[PDB]
Amino acid sequence: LQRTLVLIKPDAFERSLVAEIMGRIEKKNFKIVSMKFWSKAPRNLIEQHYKEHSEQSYFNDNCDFMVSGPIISIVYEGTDAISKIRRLQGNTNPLASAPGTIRGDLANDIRENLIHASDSEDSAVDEISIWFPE
Amino acid sequence: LQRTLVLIKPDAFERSLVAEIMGRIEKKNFKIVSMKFWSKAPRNLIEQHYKEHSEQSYFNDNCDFMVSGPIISIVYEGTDAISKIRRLQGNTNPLASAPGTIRGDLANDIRENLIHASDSEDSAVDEISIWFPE
Ligand SMILES: Nc1nc2c(ncn2[C@@H]2O[C@H](COP(=O)(O)OP(=O)(O)O)[C@@H](O)[C@H]2O)c(=O)[nH]1
Ligand SMILES: Nc1nc2c(ncn2[C@@H]2O[C@H](COP(=O)(O)OP(=O)(O)O)[C@@H](O)[C@H]2O)c(=O)[nH]1
Ligand SMILES: [Mg+2]
Ligand SMILES: [Mg+2]
Repeated sequence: LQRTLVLIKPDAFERSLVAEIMGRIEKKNFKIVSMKFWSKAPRNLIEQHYKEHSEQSYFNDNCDFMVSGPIISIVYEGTDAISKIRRLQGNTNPLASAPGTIRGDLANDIRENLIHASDSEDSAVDEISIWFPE
Repeated sequence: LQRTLVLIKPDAFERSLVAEIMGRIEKKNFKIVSMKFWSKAPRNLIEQHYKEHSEQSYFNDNCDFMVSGPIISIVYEGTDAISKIRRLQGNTNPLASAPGTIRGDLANDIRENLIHASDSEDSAVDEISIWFPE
């Protein structure tokens, strides 16, 4: 059993895709362990979440996008949940994300890509503690 | 603009219909304003939520059901949200709920009926204050 951190991004809200995204994960039989709705996440939180990208040219624009609307943070639990949810999510790059994946079916941009999911056990622990410090 | 309180009930988690239900409200263009996941709601909030029914024969069994699994409490905002979401919800009695409604399509029991929605302006204020004391 593993736990992974998922963010539903502001573009899901703008486009009314929140349920569509959550439903894909729900249909694969992952269970919600914690969940938090943010009318607007604090920029500091976003900066921490993306600390590993701080030197990338897109860092600030991505932070702006991530505070541009609401977010839902969710901790999902299930056997190999981290890798499995990453496969459902689909690749970041719109030239690569596979039809059948969340990004492959629904996302058309490298930034506005609807959903974050932890990429490893090490980052899951980190991200979960950022969004759910308790 | 109005705000209404919705509970996603434990039978929705059991039957994996959480997204399906939230999705119907999202497609109607209502906006999440607050949201909290409860792994198990405290008995006292449930009894206060249903205080109107405290002397009814079904009170204890209903309360028991409502703590039998997780729930999500959500505040939705929109023009005439209270009456419109109630219309989406459908009649408590499965002999009466209309196809096209949440309960008409999905519920088959007077108690395990998937969703709560505030029935009036006054009850919405009260229920919001219970679940989001803030
Ligand atoms: N390569 C790239 N990444 C971007 C850009 N703009 C924003 N990002 C964001 O940086 C976030 C974190 O990147 P990464 O860990 O590689 O992607 P993810 O795990 O698939 O979300 C991604 O979700 C992108 O939204 C861009 O212009 N180029
Ligand atoms: N067994 C039983 N349970 C009931 C009955 N009426 C209401 N309940 C339960 O009490 C909850 C609140 O009832 P009510 O406000 O009338 O219905 P609602 O607004 O449609 O949820 C319902 O969701 C049912 O679980 C009934 O006639 N029999
Ligand atoms: Mg990443
Ligand atoms: Mg009622």
